[PDB]
Amino acid sequence: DLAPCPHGVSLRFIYDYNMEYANAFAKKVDCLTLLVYDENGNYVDTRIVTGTELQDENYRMKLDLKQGNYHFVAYGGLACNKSSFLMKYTPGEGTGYTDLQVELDSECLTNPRRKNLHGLYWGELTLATADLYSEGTVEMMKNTNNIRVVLQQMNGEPVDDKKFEFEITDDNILFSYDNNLLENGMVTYTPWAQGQASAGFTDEGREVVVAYAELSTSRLMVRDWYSPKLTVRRKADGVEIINIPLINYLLMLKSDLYASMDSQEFLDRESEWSMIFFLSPNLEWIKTYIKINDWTVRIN
Ligand SMILES: [Mg+2]
Ligand SMILES: [Mg+2]
Repeated sequence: DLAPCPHGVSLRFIYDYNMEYANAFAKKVDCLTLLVYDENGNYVDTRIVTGTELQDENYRMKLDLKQGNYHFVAYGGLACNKSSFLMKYTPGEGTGYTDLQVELDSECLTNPRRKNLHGLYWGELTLATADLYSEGTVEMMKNTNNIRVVLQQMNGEPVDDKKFEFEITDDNILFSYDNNLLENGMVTYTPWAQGQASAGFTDEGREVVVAYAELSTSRLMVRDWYSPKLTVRRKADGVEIINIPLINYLLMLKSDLYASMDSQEFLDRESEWSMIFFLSPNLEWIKTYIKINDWTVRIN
């Protein structure tokens, strides 16, 4: 032979932090950024994977490393050209584990062709190396969300989407190294898709036509420094018919169906949201019952 035994790690990347409690990494993460830090948190290396090998569930990242204990950080949706977020380093400050920040590219808030955000995934792992590579799994979570807002008349008469403006105000486009949100100033999300949809027919054979808006946002978190808002405004008179604390309303679904689940876990595991608001003939919101993810929730 020539050399001593190969040494390092062999990493598996999974995304099972969803409501199905099942790995969807192969079908959801198309680009991977893997960062290597030493035991003290100092930068060592970066590995970027954008190929078809990510669709293989048997995929492992073999890393030849000097004997030691390492901390690995994985990002999904940062590497390919479709990406909505950027790695951010503070000029003058280091490149270590605790110096990394990820921010949304501000052009995604306004460019209609970029409003529907590319999935952002994150996970980390501390793992010591071994002869013939130690095995470790980087368990990842999804940071982006899709919220479909529906306006439906209680009597079944149509709702014209063009009569309304839909917004989500939040302060959630800057992430620290530990994937927590950093206060960076309020942003306004507007719909990437808006129109009308069918909700079936009335007993009089009349089609029920609803208004919808799809909004794509960054991480939904319970925190004491920001209360994200969902706002629905009538264009003609500027009246805000809906103005609610979005996170509180979603957690009314958790309290009903997933009472033992952690609030943050629920906000992270679920990434596909839908909310139906019922309107009176004057197009005012009937503040009694709504639908969250097809489940009827009492507000008061
Ligand atoms: Mg990608
Ligand atoms: Mg989520």
